[PDB]
Amino acid sequence: SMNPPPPETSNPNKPKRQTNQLQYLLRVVLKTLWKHQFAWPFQQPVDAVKLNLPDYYKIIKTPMDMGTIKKRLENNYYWNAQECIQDFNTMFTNCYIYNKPGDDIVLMAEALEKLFLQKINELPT
Amino acid sequence: VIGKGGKNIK
Ligand code: NA
Repeated sequence: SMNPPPPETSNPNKPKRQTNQLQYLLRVVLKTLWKHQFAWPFQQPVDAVKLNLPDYYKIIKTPMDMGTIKKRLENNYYWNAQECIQDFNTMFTNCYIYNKPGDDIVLMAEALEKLFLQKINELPT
Repeated sequence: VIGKGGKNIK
């Protein structure tokens, strides 16, 4: 189909390592973005079939979405905050490189990104 | 691109 398998959400052979920063990323950053009225297009992989988007995965080579990030945090996939932040940034980048500037999805990503950056600025030590 | 259309954000 037009859709790939979703990204992996478990990190093979990685020891469990909980940190205040990772707790914050899940319970503050992800949770705040997840509840936002504009989160819904980003809560699961882009479904190019159900959305009739034959060009999406032609253009987006590194898919990412907040459902994947959420599961990665829940599964302790990330070794540190920067790895999780990188996935959020990839999700926003994909939106901005595929969709035409000004489209509703872009304004929604912009709103979520502003909230993201505000929360990341208060990452615990 | 094809685009995703309106998302009813007013
Ligand atoms: Na995206």
